[PDB]
Amino acid sequence: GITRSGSELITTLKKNTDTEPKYTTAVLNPSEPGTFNQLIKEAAQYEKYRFTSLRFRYSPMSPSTTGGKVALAFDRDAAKPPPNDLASLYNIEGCVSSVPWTGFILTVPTDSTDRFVADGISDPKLVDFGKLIMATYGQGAAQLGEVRVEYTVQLKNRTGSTSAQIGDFAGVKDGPRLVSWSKTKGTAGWEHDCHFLGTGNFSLTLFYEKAPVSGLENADASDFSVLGEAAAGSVQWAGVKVAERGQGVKMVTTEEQPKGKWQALRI
Amino acid sequence: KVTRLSAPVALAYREVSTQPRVSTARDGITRSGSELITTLKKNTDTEPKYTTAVLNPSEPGTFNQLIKEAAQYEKYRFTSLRFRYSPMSPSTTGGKVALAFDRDAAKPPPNDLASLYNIEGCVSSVPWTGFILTVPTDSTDRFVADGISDPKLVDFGKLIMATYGQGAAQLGEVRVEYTVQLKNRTGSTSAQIGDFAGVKDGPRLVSWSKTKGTAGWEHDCHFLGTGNFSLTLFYEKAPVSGLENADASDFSVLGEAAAGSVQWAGVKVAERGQGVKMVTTEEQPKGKWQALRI
Amino acid sequence: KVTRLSAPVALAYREVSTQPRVSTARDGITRSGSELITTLKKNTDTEPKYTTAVLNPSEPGTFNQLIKEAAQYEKYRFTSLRFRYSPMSPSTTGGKVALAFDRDAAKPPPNDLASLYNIEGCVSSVPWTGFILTVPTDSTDRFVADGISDPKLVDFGKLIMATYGQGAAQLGEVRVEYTVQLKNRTGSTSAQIGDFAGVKDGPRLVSWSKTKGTAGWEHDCHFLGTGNFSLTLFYEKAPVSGLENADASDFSVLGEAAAGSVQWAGVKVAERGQGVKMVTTEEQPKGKWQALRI
Repeated sequence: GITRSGSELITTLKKNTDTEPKYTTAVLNPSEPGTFNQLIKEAAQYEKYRFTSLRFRYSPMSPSTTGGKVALAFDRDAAKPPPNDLASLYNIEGCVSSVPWTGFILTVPTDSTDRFVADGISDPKLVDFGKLIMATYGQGAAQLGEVRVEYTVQLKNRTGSTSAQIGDFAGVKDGPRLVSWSKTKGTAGWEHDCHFLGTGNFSLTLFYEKAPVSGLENADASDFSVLGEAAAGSVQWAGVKVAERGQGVKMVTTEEQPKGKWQALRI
Repeated sequence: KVTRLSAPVALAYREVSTQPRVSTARDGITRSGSELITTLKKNTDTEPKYTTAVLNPSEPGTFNQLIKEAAQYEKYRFTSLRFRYSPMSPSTTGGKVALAFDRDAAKPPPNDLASLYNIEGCVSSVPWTGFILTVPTDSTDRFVADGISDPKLVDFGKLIMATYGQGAAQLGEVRVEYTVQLKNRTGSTSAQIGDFAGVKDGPRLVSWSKTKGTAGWEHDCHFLGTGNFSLTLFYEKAPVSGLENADASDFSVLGEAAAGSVQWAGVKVAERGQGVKMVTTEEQPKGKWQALRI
Repeated sequence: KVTRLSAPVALAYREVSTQPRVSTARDGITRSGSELITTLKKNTDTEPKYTTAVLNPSEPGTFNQLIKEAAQYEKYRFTSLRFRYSPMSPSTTGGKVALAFDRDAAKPPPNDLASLYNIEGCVSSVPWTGFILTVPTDSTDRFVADGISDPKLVDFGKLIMATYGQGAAQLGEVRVEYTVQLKNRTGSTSAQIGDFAGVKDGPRLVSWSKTKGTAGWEHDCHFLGTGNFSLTLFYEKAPVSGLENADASDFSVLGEAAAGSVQWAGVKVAERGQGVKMVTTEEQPKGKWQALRI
């Protein structure tokens, strides 16, 4: 084995001037960028880990003239519906929400079993502890604060590999059959779907034939870079910068599914 | 007290996650609190406004984690139980957050304060601070509700909480510090199944409600027990209505009407015997139902 | 042994009425036997004939008084358990009363003796005497059936009993001397409610059976757990049939057919996964049901 130590800043939160919290539950595993954009680059050479240190601080950068709460407590079982309701939240360890005008920390009893990261899929339970959570309920106005993850990991067994990703459609069917980060659904009335399952800035590159409707548009997205035609048989490219998990981008070509091909590298 | 005081802009607390503790045979088991009973919500108005919540080993609207170990017993205790206004909202907000229990856990809250401010409990404070509440608990082997009954011989009394203010916020939260005694070994429950057979009915497997009808068919769908429930049930000629309610707590119907369908609701009662009803003709035969407590 | 022996005309015993005993938290409770598992009935024939009865904390056909305190736990023990042939029938009658358990509590009894007389247990004797039976019990935290499963990973194995004779009588009776360990605090059960919604179904509240169908509508009504149960359920277009059964134990149907009715049955299974079925058309939508273990 090798090791590490934290320094990440896992997404924020945003007002809530409402009477029911509202959660951003973020998942924890050596490779889940939506929780590690700087360490998901050294787990492409190993498989298994540790944790020995990891805590989340509500940095505190917003005056007191604002208030409410900012729940923040982890639940091993990093996967299952957040509740819907507080008490529900306020009953699951973690413990610790405080107001937004102060500086709090959060800590987690970490174990000691040689768990494996996801070069997929699996089951969200045998591969990673559990997701994190964060709610905040208030009404007085502000852009609360930010947090990270204080940690120290153990990456046993020397491996090495990974990426995102080339995924072609075959007139009858498709083809994602070589590491993901996006799911490509379509919404009928052809207008389509071009998605994510992972989080970070990417380098798209791809797909083609009948350069129709459009292409490479985007919606719940981060920066876009398209240097293509349209193509009616062309080539294309873009750089995303996402937001929280699952942000989407899309084309526009007819009616019913066959096309060409693509490849999505993470970067 | 004297001189110096710091009413901070902000004050706040940090509560955790109560993990539970328990005893031999002697003729009983036990417990300890950790629940968080609903909140409150502003009140930027000049008259309080109450959420009165009922107390009994099985009334989820006051225990979502202990109403799962009273399906094997019947009778209890209390030895410890207090409610804290956790305090998670700055001082730039204010008013009051009344909070005092009344044995007689069932009867109209008043309408007015003084009325409230005259019934022990005592203790409201402002929303920017952390307060606690405590209750003189007795010592009689009382029974939980595998129904219905009477809201008085089966459970101490409901709790209350008001808050009157106008400066803006989502005040705080509370729970129930407790330690119970669950004698007599029993075991059973859920949401009770009771079918009507065209000639007659059928409640013949543990209660909490009595189903009377008032002629001019408009009907009756009742309780003998007290707490939050999970209804689930009954059907055939989906008539008139169904699942309406009157002296009731929250209702949840996710059915048709049905003229042959299926249905569901969650109650949150008030004091003993609150009622809900259908509407289907004239003279009694129907279908079936099952009422689990929860 | 030697010389003298008195095979009395009559011998008989006098058993009472076992009142029960129990332990802290540590992570478990306990028990002790006193049940009387079905008898046997003549056999004035030359090939035994078996009543094989299955063993698991919840399989009433082997526990009618303890299948009421496993609706709050899941896992067990055994530390003590033996079956006695009480002896209440004169010697003017005779034959044998085989009686020996086989861990692998599920598999066809044979057909033949030697077959039986080759599987431990050991111990049959004549009907005019008082015998006992005992079992080497293990030590693995096994789970009871809130269903179905597999009859092997959830319970040791069924018991057996044969008797072959011809001289006339109503032999005797037996029970199960035991002491159990019920770890992990759970709590729930009954007979599981699982509805089909025209588009889909609904098993979404604790199992013991999987409901598959075999095309050519003739259908499927199954198990994942093992013991005697209390069915109760489902309905609308009372077609084909209903509640038939095949790899099953005793059936009790007190329904119509129904074309919109109501129904009920008591199973007594065999080893894991035995099946029962209806008969209604072609392609899946129906009504609803609930399967309590008992």
